[PDB]
Amino acid sequence: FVLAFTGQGSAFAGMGVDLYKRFASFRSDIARYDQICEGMSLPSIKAMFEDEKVFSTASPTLQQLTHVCFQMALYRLWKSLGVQAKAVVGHSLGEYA
Amino acid sequence: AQMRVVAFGDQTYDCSEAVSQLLRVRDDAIVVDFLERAPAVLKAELARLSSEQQEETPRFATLAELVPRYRAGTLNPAVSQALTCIAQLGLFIRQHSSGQEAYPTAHDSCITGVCTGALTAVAVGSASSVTALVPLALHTVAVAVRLGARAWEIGSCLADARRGANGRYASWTSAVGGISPQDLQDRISAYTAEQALASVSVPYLSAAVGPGQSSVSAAPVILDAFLSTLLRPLTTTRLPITAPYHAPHLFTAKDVQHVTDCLPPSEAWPTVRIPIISFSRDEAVSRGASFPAAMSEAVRDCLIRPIALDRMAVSIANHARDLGKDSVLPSPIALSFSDKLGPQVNSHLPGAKAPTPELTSKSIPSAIGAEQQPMAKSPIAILAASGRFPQSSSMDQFWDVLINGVDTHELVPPTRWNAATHVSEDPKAKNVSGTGFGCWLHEAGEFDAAYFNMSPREAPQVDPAQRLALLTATEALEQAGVVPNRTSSTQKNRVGVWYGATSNDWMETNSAQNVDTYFIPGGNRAFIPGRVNYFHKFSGPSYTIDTACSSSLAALHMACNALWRGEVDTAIVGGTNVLTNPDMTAGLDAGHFLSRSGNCKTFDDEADGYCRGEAVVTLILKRLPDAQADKDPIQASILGIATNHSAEAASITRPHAGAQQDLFQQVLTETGLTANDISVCEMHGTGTQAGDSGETTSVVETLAPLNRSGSAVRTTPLYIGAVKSNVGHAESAAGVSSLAKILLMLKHSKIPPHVGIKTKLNHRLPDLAARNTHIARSEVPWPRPKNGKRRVLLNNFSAAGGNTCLVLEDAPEPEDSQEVDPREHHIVALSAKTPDSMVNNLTNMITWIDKHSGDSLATLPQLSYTTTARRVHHRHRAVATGTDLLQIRSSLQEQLDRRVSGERSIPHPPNGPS
Amino acid sequence: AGVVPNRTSSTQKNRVGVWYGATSNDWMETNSAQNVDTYFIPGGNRAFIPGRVNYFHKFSGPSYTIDTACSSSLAALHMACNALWRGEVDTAIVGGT
Amino acid sequence: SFSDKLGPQVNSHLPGAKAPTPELTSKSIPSAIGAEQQPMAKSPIAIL
Amino acid sequence: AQMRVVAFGDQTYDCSEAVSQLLRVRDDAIVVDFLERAPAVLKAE
Amino acid sequence: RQHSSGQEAYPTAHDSCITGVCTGALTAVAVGSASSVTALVPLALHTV
Amino acid sequence: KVLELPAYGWALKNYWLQYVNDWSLRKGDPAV
Amino acid sequence: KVLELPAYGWALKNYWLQYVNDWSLRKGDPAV
Repeated sequence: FVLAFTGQGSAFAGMGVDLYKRFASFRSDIARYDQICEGMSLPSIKAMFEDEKVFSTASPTLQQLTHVCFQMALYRLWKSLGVQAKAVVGHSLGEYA
Repeated sequence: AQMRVVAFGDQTYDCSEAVSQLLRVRDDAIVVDFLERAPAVLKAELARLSSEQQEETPRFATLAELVPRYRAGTLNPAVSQALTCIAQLGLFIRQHSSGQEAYPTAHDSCITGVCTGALTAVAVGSASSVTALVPLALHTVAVAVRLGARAWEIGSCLADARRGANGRYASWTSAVGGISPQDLQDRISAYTAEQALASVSVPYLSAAVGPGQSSVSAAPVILDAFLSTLLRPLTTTRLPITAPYHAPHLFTAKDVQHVTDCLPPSEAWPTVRIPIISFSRDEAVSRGASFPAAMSEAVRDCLIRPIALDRMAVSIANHARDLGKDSVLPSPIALSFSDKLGPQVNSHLPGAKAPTPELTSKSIPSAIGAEQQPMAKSPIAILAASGRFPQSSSMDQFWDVLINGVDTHELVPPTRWNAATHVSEDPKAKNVSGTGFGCWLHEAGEFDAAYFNMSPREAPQVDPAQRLALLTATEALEQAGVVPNRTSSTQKNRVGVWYGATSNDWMETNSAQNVDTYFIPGGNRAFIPGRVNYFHKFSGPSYTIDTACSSSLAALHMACNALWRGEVDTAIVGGTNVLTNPDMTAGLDAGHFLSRSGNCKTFDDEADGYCRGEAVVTLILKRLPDAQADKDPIQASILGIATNHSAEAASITRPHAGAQQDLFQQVLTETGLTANDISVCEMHGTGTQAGDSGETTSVVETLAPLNRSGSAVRTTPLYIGAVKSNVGHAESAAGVSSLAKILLMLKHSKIPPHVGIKTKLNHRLPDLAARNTHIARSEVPWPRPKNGKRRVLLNNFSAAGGNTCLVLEDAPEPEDSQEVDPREHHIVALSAKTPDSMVNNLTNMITWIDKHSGDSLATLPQLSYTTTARRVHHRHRAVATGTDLLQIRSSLQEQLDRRVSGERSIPHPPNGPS
Repeated sequence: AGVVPNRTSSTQKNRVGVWYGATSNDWMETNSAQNVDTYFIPGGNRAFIPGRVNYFHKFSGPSYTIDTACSSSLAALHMACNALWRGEVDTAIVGGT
Repeated sequence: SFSDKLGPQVNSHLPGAKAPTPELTSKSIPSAIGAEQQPMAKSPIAIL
Repeated sequence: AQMRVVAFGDQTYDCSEAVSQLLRVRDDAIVVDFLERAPAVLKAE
Repeated sequence: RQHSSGQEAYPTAHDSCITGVCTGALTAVAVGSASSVTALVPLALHTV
Repeated sequence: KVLELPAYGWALKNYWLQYVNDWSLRKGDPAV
Repeated sequence: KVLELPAYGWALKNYWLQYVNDWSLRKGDPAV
């Protein structure tokens, strides 16, 4: 497997809300990331997976934080299912995760 | 006017020894129940962990598996916190239940803890008795597991396991001494402002341990980087804390509430009655809060508050000063630097510190019958053992063949099957064998039929295994001096009969040449123990066990389980192997199991299989208190036994050493014996190079560990031997034969020589000399240590992959009353079911008298007791009376002269006298 | 039963014993005894009845064969239940042939 | 034996007697998961 | 202000059913230990 | 069983008294010489 | 005290059935 | 929830050794 990561091109409203509701590990990871971010004085990123009505007025920093948190949580969720990455490639923001 | 404090400690204290001590407790029902229920709750709470954390948790059947990992440092924070909590709670419960300690009360006691003992503090301040404490203790165990898991999750999110970990979990904190906390805080602030670290990865002051010492926590890499900045005369020490705690910048109330969400809500929760000292919090005294509320407070202190460990003493003293008391009697459990607690607390009080009284002896004796330990996991005493071995007819001849180092192997006698037609060096015909050697019993077909109510035509059709089992069982019962219905433990319905057999050659080749009425009952294997149950009128279980070359030991295990469960009070455990079917030998040879040259050359560099050896053995077993109350002759004790399978082998037949080492470690751990306690090891030793080398490696690794410096840990020598070089391989009685050798060795205090090594040692074995283990080539003294015991380890393996092993201990020190029988005249009685047997009994009795003429005065009273109160009196009878032993000899000699002259014996009339 | 080795704490490969109840071995007396070969003893002997099971499923727990004439199966069940009650195993495969 | 008469007889010698009507109950704390099952000694053996 | 009395009876009160009840108890370790140790003391006496 | 599995507070010298009849006086003596079930079991065996 | 007195004097006699004619080496052949 | 699904479709084959020549009725006789 090669895990390709995507930049900030296609971040739409209410993305990854199905996973945030039907998976407890995903929700725990998102809550952990939100607590850490609020520790770093960054804005909270919790509503981006609950409300879906704040995506319209999301600041660029909030959007990038949401993108990276989503990428990390999604990768961890897929790894827990038995995905053995052989190499990782990225993009503008896909390199970090 | 002397307060007491129950102070619990954090993860700094090493609690592995306490865990082992609690696991070894036997004489406390409440402690055993708590130690049995804690692991189940712990496993249930572990199953509720995240995906990442469940791959870093080991599988354990019992808490005996977390001790080696706790010592090795390869235990994740959740399990370590739970084990610390379990150890503290178990120590408190054992102290206050078996130790007969008055439970703490809100007028003379207080509780205290640090970062893991604050949980047990509330758990103990909520209850009022041990029974009222166990469920709260289990709740606290679950809460501790959750707390550890949460801290571990945050830590693992904050940093990654460095590439140079390899199992161990790096420390997240270190003690720094030589600088006040208010200045180490400034050092941390300056280092943060300079290095420009993230607010979450910054080092923090996790504890204020004193006026010139503290504890600073951070991730391994950052912690090392910051510690490298600290210079003399400041001292740094590395604590074994594997996760971040006491971090207000890493935890919030959400984590605290998540931790305590395993406690269901209710209005029945107890409050806290014994005041708890909370020195870290703003208020020191905590009383009145419910159980879950105070539990959440404790979790909050352990996750969000810094340890104010420099104010504990001043707090405790203050509490004592509020009630008017004048002294403190510390009662720490698993606390570090506890020795200073008392002086530190009393330093602030006006004084009056005084010593403490004694334990008051055993504090009342136990009622007779209540002094024992429960039937569950009690020593299994051995009372007597009889057997027929090659070139032998007793255990004494067995010792004669052993101590003289004889090789009993020989070609197949013509009674079993021919050799000029059944054997060839290059087998070209069908069913022909490449080998023909074996260690046989030449008197297998020798039975006393009339004694056992058997017809002359019923006897030839009974498998010699059944006949020899009857003979040996009767002999062993006589030696043990047990009569049916004589006492509570020998009631006919409390006696089971387990056995081990693996063949029915008599049915297949001998009695199948003409099938008759006794074919099935004569040949079937269940009748082996069936006859023993029937003739002696024993109405208990009757089993036959077939685990190939471990049956006798496997069967033994079964019996012990019964003894441990209470199904029977006495067991008759046997093992038989009589070879009469040539095809069995031919198939063992075609499968490349039999040595084509001779006997079993155990440990020899030219070991090429084994040799088949016939043997029958029977042993009498009881629980130790049962044999002590009945005043029975105790030879040895069994402390433990276990079994598993060599499933990971590379084939069905060949063995596997990892499972064997696991089995040995399991039995050693359950018995509570270190490697030094064992002195001998009767190895399976079948005489195979691969098998011998693997078994030797496993045994030496278990019992002769090698130090990291390459030296030996054993302070005393260790010896290893194999019976199969002398008498051969039994394949169903090998375990009982080995046990018989061990019993004889314990009797004679000798280690026989080894005869398997013919040419040169095997080059595959470890360096035994470096490990302080020897293979005695000449007989060696094996004295019993004074005020001590000799302990042995016995193994038995099967070609089907089954491994059994047990631990043997010396019988207790016999303490006879040593009182003088005031009587003057004594009687000696002899009996038999035949006149010839009467003559034989008289002759053997006069011979025994000649051997024992000049022993002591108690010999005659004890002989009278043994002959009268510990025997079954048949029809034909004889008696003698005397004031000394010589009169008995003369009387019996005259009776024998009369019998031999022609005075035939007549059975006494069935009804008896009026 | 839907049990897979190592799936849960109760199905670990080392917590599974195999008790079987047998009273005869006719194959090695009349069928495979007409030409003894390398598999004579592994096949005929009763100790391999449970053992083979233990080997195939890689169960590293006890493995017993019982012989009580015509109560073999219930005797083996009694032994397996004793093992379960005591705690030697967490799962038992009790058979009779 | 004849216990049911003990209370009325004893209280007959005391003023008021405050006829005992105690219920209490509601004192069943929930058990930790894995702590409700009875000890594995003498436990049912389920067939799967 | 309400004392309690622990009153025990004599051989008149049939106690076979109470014995059976105590024998079937399994959720109390102390009771099980007591009922396993009492028969041994009885037998010894 | 009442005072261990039933989670009943053990009798004390301020809120409880013991009484018995012919065979019950032995048990009364045993129960009045203990402060907990663990402290009671050995006295109970002595009384048996 | 139980002493290790001699064993019972069994009136042993020989009851034995003898494998004869080497039939176990012909498990499957006819009467040839 | 575990359902009672069908059993594995074993690819069964016949492995059998046949008792021949009625040699079990002559356990002890010579060839003659």
